Amino acid sequence: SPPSIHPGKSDLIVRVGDEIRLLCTDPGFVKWTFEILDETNENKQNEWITEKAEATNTGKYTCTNKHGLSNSIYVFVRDPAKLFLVDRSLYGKEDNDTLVRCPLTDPEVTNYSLKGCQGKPLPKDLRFIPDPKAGIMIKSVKRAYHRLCLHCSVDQEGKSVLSEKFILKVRPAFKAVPVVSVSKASYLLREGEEFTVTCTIKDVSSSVYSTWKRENSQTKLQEKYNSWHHGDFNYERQATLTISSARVNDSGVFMCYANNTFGSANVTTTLEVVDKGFINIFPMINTTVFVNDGENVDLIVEYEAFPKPEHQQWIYMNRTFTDKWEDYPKSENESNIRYVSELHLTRLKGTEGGTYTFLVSNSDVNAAIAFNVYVNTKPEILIRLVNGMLQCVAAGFPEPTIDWYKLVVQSSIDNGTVECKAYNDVGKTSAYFNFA
Amino acid sequence: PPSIHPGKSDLIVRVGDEIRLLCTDPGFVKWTFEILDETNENKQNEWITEKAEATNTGKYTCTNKHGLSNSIYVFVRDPAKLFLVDRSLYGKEDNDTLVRCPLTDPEVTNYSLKGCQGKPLPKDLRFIPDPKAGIMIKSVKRAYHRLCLHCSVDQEGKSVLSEKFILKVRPAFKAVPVVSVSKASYLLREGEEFTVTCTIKDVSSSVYSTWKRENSQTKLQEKYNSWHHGDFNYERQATLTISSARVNDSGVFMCYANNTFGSANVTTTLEVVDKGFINIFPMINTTVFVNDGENVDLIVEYEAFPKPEHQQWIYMNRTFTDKWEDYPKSENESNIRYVSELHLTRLKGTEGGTYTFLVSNSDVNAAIAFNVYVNTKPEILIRLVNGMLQCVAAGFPEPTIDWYFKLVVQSSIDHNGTVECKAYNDVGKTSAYFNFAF
Amino acid sequence: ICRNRVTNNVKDVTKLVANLPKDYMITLKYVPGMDVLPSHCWISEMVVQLSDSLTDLLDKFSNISEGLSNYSIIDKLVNIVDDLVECVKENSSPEPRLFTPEEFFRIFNRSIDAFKDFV
Amino acid sequence: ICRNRVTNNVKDVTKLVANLPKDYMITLKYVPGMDVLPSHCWISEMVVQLSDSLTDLLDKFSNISEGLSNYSIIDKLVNIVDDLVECVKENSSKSPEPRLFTPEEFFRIFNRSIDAFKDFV
Ligand SMILES: *[C@@H]1O[C@H](CO)[C@@H](O[C@@H]2O[C@H](CO)[C@@H](O)[C@H](O)[C@H]2NC(C)=O)[C@H](O)[C@H]1NC(C)=O
Ligand SMILES: *[C@@H]1O[C@H](CO)[C@@H](O[C@@H]2O[C@H](CO)[C@@H](O)[C@H](O)[C@H]2NC(C)=O)[C@H](O)[C@H]1NC(C)=O
Ligand SMILES: *[C@@H]1O[C@H](CO)[C@@H](O[C@@H]2O[C@H](CO)[C@@H](O)[C@H](O)[C@H]2NC(C)=O)[C@H](O)[C@H]1NC(C)=O
Ligand SMILES: *[C@@H]1O[C@H](CO)[C@@H](O)[C@H](O)[C@H]1NC(C)=O
Repeated sequence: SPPSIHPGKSDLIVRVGDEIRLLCTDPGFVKWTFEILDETNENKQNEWITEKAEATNTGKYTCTNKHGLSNSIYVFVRDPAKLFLVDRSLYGKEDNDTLVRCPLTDPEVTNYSLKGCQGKPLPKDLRFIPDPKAGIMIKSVKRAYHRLCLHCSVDQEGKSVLSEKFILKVRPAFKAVPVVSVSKASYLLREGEEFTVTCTIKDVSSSVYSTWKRENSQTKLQEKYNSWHHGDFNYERQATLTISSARVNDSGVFMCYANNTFGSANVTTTLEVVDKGFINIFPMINTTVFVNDGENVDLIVEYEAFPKPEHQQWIYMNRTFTDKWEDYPKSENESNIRYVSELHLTRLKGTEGGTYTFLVSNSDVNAAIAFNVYVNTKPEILIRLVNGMLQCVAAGFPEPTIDWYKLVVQSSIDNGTVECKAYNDVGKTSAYFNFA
Repeated sequence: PPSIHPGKSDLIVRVGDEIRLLCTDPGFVKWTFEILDETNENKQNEWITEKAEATNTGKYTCTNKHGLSNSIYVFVRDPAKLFLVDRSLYGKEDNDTLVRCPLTDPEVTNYSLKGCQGKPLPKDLRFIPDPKAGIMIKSVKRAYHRLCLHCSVDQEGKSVLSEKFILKVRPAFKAVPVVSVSKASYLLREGEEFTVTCTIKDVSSSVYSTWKRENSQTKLQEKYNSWHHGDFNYERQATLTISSARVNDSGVFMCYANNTFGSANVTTTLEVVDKGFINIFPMINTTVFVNDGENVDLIVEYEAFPKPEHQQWIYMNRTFTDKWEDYPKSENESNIRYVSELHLTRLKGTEGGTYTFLVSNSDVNAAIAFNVYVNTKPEILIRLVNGMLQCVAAGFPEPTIDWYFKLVVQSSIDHNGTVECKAYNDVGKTSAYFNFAF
Repeated sequence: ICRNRVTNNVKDVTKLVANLPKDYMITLKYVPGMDVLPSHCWISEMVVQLSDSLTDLLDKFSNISEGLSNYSIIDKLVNIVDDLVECVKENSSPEPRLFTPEEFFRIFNRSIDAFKDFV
Repeated sequence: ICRNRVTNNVKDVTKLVANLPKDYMITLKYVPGMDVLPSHCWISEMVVQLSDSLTDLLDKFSNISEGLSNYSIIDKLVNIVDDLVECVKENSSKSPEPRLFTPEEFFRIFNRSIDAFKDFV
């Protein structure tokens, strides 16, 4: 059998100040236990007495015995002074029920209730169940109720009486994954230079876990961390990674990686480390070009270079060229490695052909490329009488061809007239002499 | 002249003792009593008190029928309160000032002045006692500003301290006010809202500042902002506006400030116009000669208000375009001179003709025209009929043909033969050689 | 007159009232009936009393470099309240009593707003 | 462990001290001898008490939008300490007498309490 407690009723009221006297009748007596809230006490006498007053005595009394036997009795000490016993701690996990420790020292009251501070009314959605032995319980605590502040309240003699004051706090359950962003995108460096890259995380909570790791290896690198709380349920972290001095081995994928109890995400970036620097050149047109008098031509180069260009120059026939040319990057992106220059020859006069050359410099390399130029000219023609033979003389790049009816061509001949005519792709011209 | 009992120059009395007097005159009028601010007059020629309080301490004066008078000054020993104090303190820069620390029990020594919270006094505050009242500080100077003081005696070898005093000083003006205006000068089309601001910086709020219409005596409406920027550093801004300008509102406006050291003034000018305008000046003569393959540029300075809103170039009624630059002629804050140039390089012969440049703003549009002749060396030709040799040349100027052996000219001349026509105009030379054989 | 000694720093007073504990206590030697007309009788004594109490409130805080501070705002209030004493005293002790800041500053602003209308 | 829950904001504590009246009074239940004994004894009770006291203090100020009101700073510090409580209650897994402190000292006690985590079993 369990042990018998005298008197055997479930519950007892006692005056503040009155004596409290409880006996447990079992051959197997072992123990007395006393519990309220988190306070706890034990006794090894088989009888429990306390002549003095304390309200705090209120709560639960338990007796236990040899074969395993146990019985309990519950007790009130009615105090007009102390209607509640209280504990100002209050915390809830999102989406679970939560308990407010304001259990009642005298059960003979009604309209046992929960109420909002300073007159302000409680949000409508709360539903809660009371109990005098525990205090009062709030269902399904949800993110609206954060920092909400509370009284629990009772009516005695029609007068309405209030607990000491409570502030509720809620800690969130993750509905969604971390959010991950990286300071700049992809990196290229001349050897033996410091390398520094930053990764940033926005998330609901300070509990989030985040790391840097290098592709194909699990050595965690050294990293340094900084954080801010931008308001409720709003947490931010930044992490920075550094290599003081690059060696070419350092090239490859790097990954910023984040995790919480809902799932995960990353961002990747790639570093290329190069030993030295280069300039590489491509013409937009064939290197040698053919153009008519007063015609117009533009010459173009596209080139890839690192480090950045030091100067471009444009020069002709042991002489300068000046102020008829443009040079600008092929793209505005931070990544930009590629560059173009164009140079105009316009209303080109017929003798100015020859060789046009472009030169470019950077810190490590110099590179030069040349174009050659020949002029389409309409035939230009002239006459010289030699002995008995009459000669017809004409020049143009490319050669003129002649009929009777710079390259130089000559034609020699064996009432009315001698007409001598030459044609080229560029134009035609002619000569006249006559006999009577 | 009056007689007072007892007849010493003071009396010294225990706390609680009844204080007893008669002002002795047939010419009695009153007793007159005061110290610090508090003051009393009473009509009894005896003067009597039930029991001496510290607050009775001070000067008493027997008031009489000539206005002849006599005074006796009275002290009460009272071991709680050696000091009586007025907490208020102010000093005019570089005068002396008096510190309200009169003393109840004139039997103590070493009586002197000391820093708050154990700090030292700055070394220069030469100071003088008079236990009849206070301590005096000479020649207060601006470094003492919001300094903190205690007032102190050695008594029974103990050291005894007043409550705090905190010392605040009014500046006196070394220099004239310093003045700036929001921008120098203005032009407005009629009716626009017009607004200006004037700025003053000085040591005090008591600087005086006004706006006057130039050569007119009457104050206009103005509105104010001011800040204390820390110690001895005060700033004021004043703003003046006309909501809508009639033309007669043109002229000059002045901002003017005065202070006991002197005065400073700054001035700004305004012109209001009934309309916009545009005016144009060429670089070069309207009509211009060039030669084939040479280069020429066409250049205009023009001044305009409001700002230029369309600018366009056309040649032979068609848009010869995109060899031209235009920019404001100056970077000064109110420049309205503008320059544009148009640049022509390796001009070709047939292209001679007519060129026009044109501007509009909202109010007005205006256009100027140029005409150009490119000269050339002559070309030449040969014809014949009726046994005439015909030689024909065209160019600029009219070319000249001599025979030896678009301006247009011709001539003719009537066994084996070679004769020729050899020619130049101003621009150049060419030769035409004939051969006609039996 | 004296309508110019009052620089526009006063707008900061509403900021200052926010940044002080609502239960802190301030001590002022209050003219009885300052809550009733006219202006002119109480205003003369009142500006003196205000200068004293403000001076001691300035003694509490400490100076700080970056962003506004209570110390900074209080200082400029003292400079104004002094100038008005010089103006009134050269143009023209009630019991110590305790106030929370909101009550006190209600008094202060009413006092300033008595100027900009005067004899 | 838990060291990452203390965001860097704590530097603001020096600003906050300067703007509170040097004779305002702040109220704490203070663990006796906590100045003396090794950290791991007192820390558990102390960190609870701080969170309580601070949430009381927060009622006293009023928010403004411009700049750094005291109300802003205090609101953030509460968020730090609560998650330390959870971290200890979940990773480690009697009431003193009430006591009064001037601001400077009180924050000193707080600051040393934070420092105890930068190396803790
Ligand atoms: C995300 O989070 C947890 C930790 O919060 C990861 O747990 C791993 O647990 C083992 C030991 O049991 C550790 O050695 C690992 O370091 C942890 N993993 C990582 C990547 O650090 C868990 O593996 C992660 N993934 C998921 C789905 O929860
Ligand atoms: C970031 O973490 C996960 C797991 O490594 C990767 O998830 C992959 O994403 C792509 C695109 O959605 C899918 O096609 C794959 O099936 C996912 N799983 C795997 C094993 O790749 C994610 O892409 C990761 N990192 C990188 C560099 O992609
Ligand atoms: C307005 O400004 C000018 C320059 O500050 C003042 O012009 C001087 O006036 C005095 C006579 O009053 C002349 O002797 C000076 O030669 C003037 N020039 C300078 C540089 O001092 C003028 O006095 C000012 N007027 C007012 C009313 O303020
Ligand atoms: C300053 O202001 C008033 C008004 O114009 C004038 O009477 C006075 O002469 C000016 N100069 C000085 C030193 O006050």
